[PDB]
Amino acid sequence: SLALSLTADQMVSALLDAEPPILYSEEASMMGLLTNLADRELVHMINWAKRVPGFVDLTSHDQVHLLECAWLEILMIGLVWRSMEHPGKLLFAPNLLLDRNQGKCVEGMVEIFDMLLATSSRFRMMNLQGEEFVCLKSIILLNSGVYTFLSSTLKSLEEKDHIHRVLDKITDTLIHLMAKAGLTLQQQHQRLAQLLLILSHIRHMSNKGMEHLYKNVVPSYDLLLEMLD
Amino acid sequence: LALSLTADQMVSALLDAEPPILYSEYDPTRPFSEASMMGLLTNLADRELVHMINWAKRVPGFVDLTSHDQVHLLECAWLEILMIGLVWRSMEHPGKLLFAPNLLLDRNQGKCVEGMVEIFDMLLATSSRFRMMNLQGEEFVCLKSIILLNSGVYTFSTLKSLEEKDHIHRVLDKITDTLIHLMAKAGLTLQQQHQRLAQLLLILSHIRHMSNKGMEHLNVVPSYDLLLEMLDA
Ligand SMILES: COc1ccc(N(C2CCCCC2)S(=O)(=O)[C@@H]2C[C@@H]3O[C@H]2C(c2ccc(O)cc2)=C3c2ccc(O)cc2)cc1
Ligand SMILES: COc1ccc(N(C2CCCCC2)S(=O)(=O)[C@H]2C[C@H]3O[C@@H]2C(c2ccc(O)cc2)=C3c2ccc(O)cc2)cc1
Repeated sequence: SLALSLTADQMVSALLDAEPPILYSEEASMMGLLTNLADRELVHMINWAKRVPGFVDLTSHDQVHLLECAWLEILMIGLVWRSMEHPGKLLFAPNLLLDRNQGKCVEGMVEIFDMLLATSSRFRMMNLQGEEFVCLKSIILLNSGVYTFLSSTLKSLEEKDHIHRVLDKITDTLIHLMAKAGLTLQQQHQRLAQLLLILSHIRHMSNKGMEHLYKNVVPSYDLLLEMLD
Repeated sequence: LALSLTADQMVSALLDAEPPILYSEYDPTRPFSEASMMGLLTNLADRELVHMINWAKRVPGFVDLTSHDQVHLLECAWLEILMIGLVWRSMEHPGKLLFAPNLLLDRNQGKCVEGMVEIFDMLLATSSRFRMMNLQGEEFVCLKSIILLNSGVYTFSTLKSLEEKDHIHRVLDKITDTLIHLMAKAGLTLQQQHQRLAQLLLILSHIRHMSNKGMEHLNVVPSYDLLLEMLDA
């Protein structure tokens, strides 16, 4: 796999080049816009995923399982990244900048906004860099579904092992970026841990988003398979 | 004085704080019903929770927090903590979950209690991963402490609130240093050290997922008052 031969700088360059554009917005009127926005973002996400080194080496079925598991987390991490320089607010799009009080417009929707704002403030706290962000987003794509592959074929074992090797490459990339920026080794491993522990909170926000939502709108396995073909 | 500890002092503190293995209620009616399996698991969890509170109060830095913040961390983390304990106990029992020395369940017993079998499968996958990584006890206790301090930290506008979180993050940093020191003394290169750190911390995202799905399918949940009372005593 070409992915495993990449240096840290080449991994970063690939991921930065794959970044989707920032899209614009075009009770049920709030969901209306958010749903229309997310629907358009999903098409770009599929095409971004195909450009994450290592992803297309997987079978189509495994590519869809990973996207099925990660898509809301990926949308949320993008939102939190967009929102860092707007404290107390969430920039869903350049023309859709929302404060806490506009969260309440939907029943259980403020709990999630508060958690999203706390994630943006954490990123701001830590001075998260764009090169670190793209690494974290690709970690979400590969990691979130890797522990729920249902098969036990030789192929499934080889797919899981490939995913973990690619994840190790991204870990190496994160450490290299920190080393280049002048962090000591102790600081390097401390910051890596801080960044990966935030992914647990992003999993949590995604899960709660789903729980509240369970308005047919969660992309199915078959939809993702069609979009990825 | 948690931030003054060294790695060995941190490891020893955590090792020394481990709670005991508890048994399931003896000689239940077998085969189980849905209600009786849930009853056994609830009774075991309720007894484990008391010992979890004692353990938490011995995690370096935990008791420096206010009582409110201590309860908040426990409310967020308790199921994850129980589950990582289960996964650890089950490592040497492939295909089965050792809920207690006298309660070892296979997959078909997960299929009791409707939808429970999904979390069963997820829990066995985690135990298999730990076995494949050959997770060491000293690493397990570090990971369980991270769950306690991490799971609730992001869901606390005051100076004190800000001091509280900074303290939690500095302790989390010391525990990260401890994990690296343990991997370093075991002979892993720098690259292997950071890669293994990452692999372990990413599994915690899966434990979070399993904990969330448990509640969703699911009161039996420990209340804020219950947790607070236990902490003050
Ligand atoms: C379809 O499964 C979903 C799961 C959760 C949510 N949610 C809410 C929970 C309570 C009930 C209303 C929705 S939620 O709050 O967890 C979710 C986060 C934010 O609000 C939401 C929303 C969204 C809305 C509609 C949609 O079809 C896709 C995403 C968002 C969004 C959209 C674009 C983006 O780039 C980043 C975030 C929305 C959709
Ligand atoms: C047989 O294979 C399994 C058994 C139980 C589960 N689970 C779910 C519970 C119902 C809805 C969906 C399933 S689960 O993994 O979410 C977890 C909850 C339930 O099972 C586990 C469990 C437990 C885990 C570790 C312990 O050391 C002690 C107890 C139980 C428990 C019951 C009542 C409580 O007050 C607290 C916990 C998963 C797999």
